[PDB]
Amino acid sequence: MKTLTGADALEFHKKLKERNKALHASDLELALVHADAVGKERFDLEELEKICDTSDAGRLTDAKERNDIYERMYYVEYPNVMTLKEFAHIVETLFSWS
Amino acid sequence: MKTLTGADALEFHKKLKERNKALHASDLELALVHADAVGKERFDLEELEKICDTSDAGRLTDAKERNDIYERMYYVEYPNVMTLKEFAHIVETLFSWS
Amino acid sequence: QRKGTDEIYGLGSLPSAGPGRWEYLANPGNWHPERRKLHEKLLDQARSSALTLAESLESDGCQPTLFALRGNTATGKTRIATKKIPVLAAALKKTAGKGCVNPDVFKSSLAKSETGAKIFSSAQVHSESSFLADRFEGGLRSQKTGSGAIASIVVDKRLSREYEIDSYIQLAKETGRKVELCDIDAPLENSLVGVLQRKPEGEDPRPPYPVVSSGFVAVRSNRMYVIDRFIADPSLGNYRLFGTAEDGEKVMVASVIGGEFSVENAELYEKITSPQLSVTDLADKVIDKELIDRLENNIADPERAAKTRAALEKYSGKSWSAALAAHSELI
Amino acid sequence: QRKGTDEIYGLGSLPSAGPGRWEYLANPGNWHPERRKLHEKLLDQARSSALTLAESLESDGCQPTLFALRGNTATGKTRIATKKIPVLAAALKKTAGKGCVNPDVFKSSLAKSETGAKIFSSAQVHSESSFLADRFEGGLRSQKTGSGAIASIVVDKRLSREYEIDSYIQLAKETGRKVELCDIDAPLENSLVGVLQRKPEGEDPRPPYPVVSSGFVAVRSNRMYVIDRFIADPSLGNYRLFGTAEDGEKVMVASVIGGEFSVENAELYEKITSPQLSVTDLADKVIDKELIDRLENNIADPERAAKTRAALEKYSGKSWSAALAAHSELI
Repeated sequence: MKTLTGADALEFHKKLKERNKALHASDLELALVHADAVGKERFDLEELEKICDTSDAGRLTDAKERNDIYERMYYVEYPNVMTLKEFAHIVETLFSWS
Repeated sequence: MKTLTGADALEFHKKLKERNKALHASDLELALVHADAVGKERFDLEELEKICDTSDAGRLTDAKERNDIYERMYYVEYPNVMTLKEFAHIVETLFSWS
Repeated sequence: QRKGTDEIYGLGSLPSAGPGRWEYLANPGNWHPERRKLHEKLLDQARSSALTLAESLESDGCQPTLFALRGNTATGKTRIATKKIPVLAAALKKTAGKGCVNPDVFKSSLAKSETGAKIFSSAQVHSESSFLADRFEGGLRSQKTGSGAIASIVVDKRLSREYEIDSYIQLAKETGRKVELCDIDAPLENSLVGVLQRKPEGEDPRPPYPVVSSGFVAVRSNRMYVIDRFIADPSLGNYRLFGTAEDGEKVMVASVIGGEFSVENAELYEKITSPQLSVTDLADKVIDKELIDRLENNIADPERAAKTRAALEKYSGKSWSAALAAHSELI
Repeated sequence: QRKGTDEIYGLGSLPSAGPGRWEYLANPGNWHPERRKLHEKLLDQARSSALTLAESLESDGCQPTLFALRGNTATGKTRIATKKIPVLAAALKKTAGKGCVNPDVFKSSLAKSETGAKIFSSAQVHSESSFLADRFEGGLRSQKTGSGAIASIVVDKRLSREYEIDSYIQLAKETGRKVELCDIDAPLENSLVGVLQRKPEGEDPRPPYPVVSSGFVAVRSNRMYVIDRFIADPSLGNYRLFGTAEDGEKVMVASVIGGEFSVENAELYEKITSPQLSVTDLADKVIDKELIDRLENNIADPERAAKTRAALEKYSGKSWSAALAAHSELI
């Protein structure tokens, strides 16, 4: 198709960022309602950090990025996982691979 | 799966409405950028209403609902349609059927 | 063919075809006398069927009700009515399915024109059939049964948009009817193959692609507005939404019953309240061996699988758009 | 197997396995002497290969550059580097592909442990390989060529998240390197079948399902953040995003080149900047005849089609999750 250039490319990018931001927030909002409904364990980063390493060997030090990565993964990507102990096994698997 | 009831059902519905509203607006915003980029004829309800009937036989009288139905259809549903004269044929087809 | 029956059988200087042409033709006396007679006959038949339905429903203890079957073309609406609305199923049995408000019910008769064979296309008779449906619905508005109670009625239309939904809610409110609404969804592709399976010797409509796609978009985009009406007003009636699982079976997705709102299938609810649009087309997808196999893979019922297969093979090598266009053009 | 090589070859009271265990092991002297020697040998080899790459790139007129190949597992990254980065293709030819920053390049050697056969699993050597990659990258930071110029380097990692992207941008800024970033996307299913096609006798990783899915989500969700960095700072370097068309071929989707931002394929751009999540799973999808036929329908190349077919048939009847799990467990 026709390549978007200049102002059109920039505006498409801007609007697409808005769309994806809304989708990003919505995925988490909906997942939290469903989680409450089924009794999924409340996300607790500190309890998580007891049973596995979320540090990526000290590269990930921002507390805001760190909670946001794992809370979102827990709720949005693994909706059928009910416990942080379960999720721990997942996280460990993730850092066993590139 | 588990049925959402009471407050959980209401909150899921509320959040889903927000999501779909954002998607609804985004579809149109993105379509308009693409339309500008490819030179698609600007949507003109009055010129449209010359070449076909948008009234659904006088059931649709709200100007706000009427413009919003056809402008959105023109841009979002028929992105490869370049002209209102083309779109006219589509609209006529739509009201030839239930 | 091309000339509509409203133009063929209308009398005089016909108003330019948007409304204005409706009031002109809404007047039952701007038609040729023979056509006027056909109209009267068809309306008498439909009214008789509707009264049979109404008397059945009342006898079975149903308060005055507008049964609304919302949903896109070929989504499985008839089977849902039959299985999930037992009181109405009992009534429709007595009329062999006749008596509902729906322009399509007049199309076969108008297309044959008492000649014994179909000589006009569905598109050729559509305006006229819509005119008859509106006259039919108008007379039903304040129609009473033998007990003097308002007659229950059935509206069998796509009912996609806000203005349509508002109009029927208003009709119900003004006539003291409850609204019992079943909303039936299927994936767009299911509707497309559903249309290709409808045979021209049947009376179910065979519309072209844009009708089915735009109908799909409209029905999904406005679905939550309909639900909101029932959430807001428990006295309005009841709402049930049925969606289609991967294996093709209908399942309850959301409901408002006795004022109580529940979401029986949250995954499907998220899905079927959105049209799944992108900036640029299922219309161009070609019906090939793979597509037929892909659809067959999720159909377990032998009869349904065979019929789906046969309908698709007839249009093998054509795009969905080309296939529905050719299928629609059959008389 | 189970015990990691960091535990087997580490010396003493090993710190609880989160970081703290890294600085302990980051010190090249908390390892058994033989393992220390293996580390030195592998780092010498990698450094030699990296210097060959750097001298090739400089000779071909490339200013000091960090070539970053972003993208999920088995998305076609190697083919894109080969075809779309001609100067780097010329360099990689001289090293048979060696010299890039990537923990996986050390895994085969660590797994064989100079014994002549693989006796540790990829997972067993991963921590150790990551430690070596970090030491390798550390030494490359200020590595010079024979002209005294900073050596160009290649980072071949998923690079999904903001912190990782920020870290490499910072490394480039601090060392006076441009960032030349190619970002390569494929549908999740393409990555899954890509992983199943990788044979254990090869050196490409075979991770389990959660790695590929979470990688997909991360790479897509953070893609526009990466693009924003190049839109904001023309001096940073250049960015190209390649996505996968229906027929499996890679196409340019968006780019920032010489500071100019363009969207070569708006449809794909909308798609590949989002993970396509729902509230509840491709993991449970069963590899059946239909699925194999469905994937084969969009692969025209005979060799690729045959290899895709053979990889899938080996796991016929298993879910994607079960299939990748079994495939990953092979040594």
